[PDB]
Amino acid sequence: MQIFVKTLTGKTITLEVEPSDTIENVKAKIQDKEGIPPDQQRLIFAGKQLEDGRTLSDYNIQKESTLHLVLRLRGC
Amino acid sequence: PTIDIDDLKSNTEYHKYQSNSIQIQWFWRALRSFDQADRAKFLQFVTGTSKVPLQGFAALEGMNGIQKFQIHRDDRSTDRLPSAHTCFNQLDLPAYESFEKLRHMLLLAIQENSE
Ligand SMILES: [Zn+2]
Ligand SMILES: [Zn+2]
Ligand SMILES: [Zn+2]
Ligand SMILES: [Zn+2]
Ligand SMILES: [Zn+2]
Repeated sequence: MQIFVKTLTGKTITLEVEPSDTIENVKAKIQDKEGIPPDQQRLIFAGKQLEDGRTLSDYNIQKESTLHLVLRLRGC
Repeated sequence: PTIDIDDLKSNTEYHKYQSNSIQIQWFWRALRSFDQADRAKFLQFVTGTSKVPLQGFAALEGMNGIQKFQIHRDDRSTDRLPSAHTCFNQLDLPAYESFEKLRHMLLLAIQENSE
């Protein structure tokens, strides 16, 4: 398959992903094309956040879908 | 809009950086060059709010009391973005290789908003 990743209010990248991949794999590819460490990433697919343990199929991500990448740089 | 950066620098704790560490000098040099809006964005990034205490940054808080601003050395990767812990007014700063990289990553960190 092939999905898109829109980062904040800026660029958009493409990723060749399989439905069985986990979200950690997607964030790893985002690291391979962007350099952002996965632990500083969070992915949003229309409202809901994407857990690292789940897969793309669990969220029913069709081909050419646009995930929204947000930086996780703040906590308690 | 009122940030005596010398007052914040005189009330900043370090670990494992030193006050004369090169990344600390680059940090204060970069924070000096920011607009008042960008300094407020940094204050919100590190402490969750842009308000300044009436007694200066010596009375900075803080979850259970006064907690001074503190910069910590992120010994994980020079290619990772800065991070903050808010609850403790602490900024995680990696040992960046250049002043330009530190200022660029700092601006990129503080200018991500709406979340
Ligand atoms: Zn990788
Ligand atoms: Zn984290
Ligand atoms: Zn930390
Ligand atoms: Zn240059
Ligand atoms: Zn530049």
